[PDB]
Amino acid sequence: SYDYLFKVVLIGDSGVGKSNLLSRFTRNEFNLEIGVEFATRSIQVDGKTIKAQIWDTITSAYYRGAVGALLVYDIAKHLTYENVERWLKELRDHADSNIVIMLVGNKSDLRHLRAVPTDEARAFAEKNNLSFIETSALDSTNVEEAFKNILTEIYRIVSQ
Amino acid sequence: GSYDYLFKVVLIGDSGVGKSNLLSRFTRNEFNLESKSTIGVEFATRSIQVDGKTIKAQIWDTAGQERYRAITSAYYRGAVGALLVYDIAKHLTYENVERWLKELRDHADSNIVIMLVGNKSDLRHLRAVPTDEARAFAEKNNLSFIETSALDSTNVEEAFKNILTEIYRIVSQK
Amino acid sequence: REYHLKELREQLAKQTVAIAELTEELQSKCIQLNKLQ
Amino acid sequence: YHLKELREQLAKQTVAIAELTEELQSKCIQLNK
Ligand SMILES: Nc1nc2c(ncn2[C@@H]2O[C@H](COP(=O)(O)OP(=O)(O)O)[C@@H](O)[C@H]2O)c(=O)[nH]1
Ligand SMILES: Nc1nc2c(ncn2[C@@H]2O[C@H](COP(=O)(O)OP(=O)(O)O)[C@@H](O)[C@H]2O)c(=O)[nH]1
Repeated sequence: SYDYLFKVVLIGDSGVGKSNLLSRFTRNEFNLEIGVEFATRSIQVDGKTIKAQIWDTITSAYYRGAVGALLVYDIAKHLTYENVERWLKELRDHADSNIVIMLVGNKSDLRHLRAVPTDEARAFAEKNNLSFIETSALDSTNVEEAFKNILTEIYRIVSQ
Repeated sequence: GSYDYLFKVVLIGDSGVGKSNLLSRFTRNEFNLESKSTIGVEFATRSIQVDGKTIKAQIWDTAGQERYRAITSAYYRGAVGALLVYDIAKHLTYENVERWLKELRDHADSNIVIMLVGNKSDLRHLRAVPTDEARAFAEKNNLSFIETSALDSTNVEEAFKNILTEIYRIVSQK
Repeated sequence: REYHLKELREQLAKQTVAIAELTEELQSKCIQLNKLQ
Repeated sequence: YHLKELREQLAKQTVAIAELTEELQSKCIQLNK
């Protein structure tokens, strides 16, 4: 089985693709359509087996033990990005101080309908010590790269 | 604080024998005089000391099984100990012990530690199941045996500490 | 009305399965840890 | 009626899952030594 087990939570406004980011990473599925659930996926990092349980959508229990967080917005819906500030505060208030956070701009496949400039998003991320990457759960772009990125940053940290 | 071992122990038997109260008496020192509220079945924890090692017990009530029948396997999964509970003043609950035992054989590990428990010893003036007969049954089926009273809090601590110790002694001899 | 109750139980059931799987793994971890230090 | 009890129980179980995860996560880190 696994060597490590990391809890990673997905936060962000409804409809940004959190559920689809989870389904594509854990079972390579995308759809077009509650309570609290999670799914697991194992990857290799430094010869070690890292099992990630990714959580989607009690607020204190949700963040409890979370070592990673993907703050997700919609690059075609600027409203979802304006609310990133609110989600970040919920993280800072209800989670660990050493949690690894990545700002994820989903639906990169809608570049022609982009409402959030990537330079502006990265500027926000860099100032707030957040990782940043644009993804597309639809056509599977940077999804593996996103999760593998955050799971590696977490791993290197706990390797102390 | 933390612990040195986590052991899962399940409570098994007919409804009304006192499973919920054995659990509440051991984990919280609380007792309910009335009939328990049946919902999504639950569990509770308590830490005791065995040979210096802190042993945390995750104790389950398995009543709602066969109402959440699809997940019956979840109740028995990882269970290293089992309390087979009956009512000493209700012989019917004692007959059904052989039934719950076959249930245990199928759903649980072949080498799970089983203790036969006669609860409501405080109702000894209405004893329907003689101790000698019950103890002999436990001997015939290789079961540990104790009589308890969740109400009077008699042998409750001992019952759990016995099975947890026995479990620990087994995994430590590995 | 009735659909909420049935939907809840399914969620309750699935979380219970999750708990049992975690506990079993946690049991095994503690045992093999005590076999060391 | 008895649906509010189910909501609280789902909440309690999530907390339990979180605690279990946390401890597993901690134990694994200790195991690599
Ligand atoms: N074009 C595009 N649509 C997406 C992407 N990810 C999710 N969606 C769509 O967004 C809608 C809602 O996404 P959902 O999974 O419910 O996000 P959540 O509510 O935040 O968890 C779905 O109909 C998806 O088809 C993506 O990468 N590209
Ligand atoms: N006199 C007496 N009554 C008990 C004892 N343990 C439980 N009861 C009562 O038996 C009834 C049913 O017990 P319960 O805990 O619900 O059994 P369960 O359905 O198997 O979990 C309750 O009214 C309890 O108060 C005991 O040790 N002595």
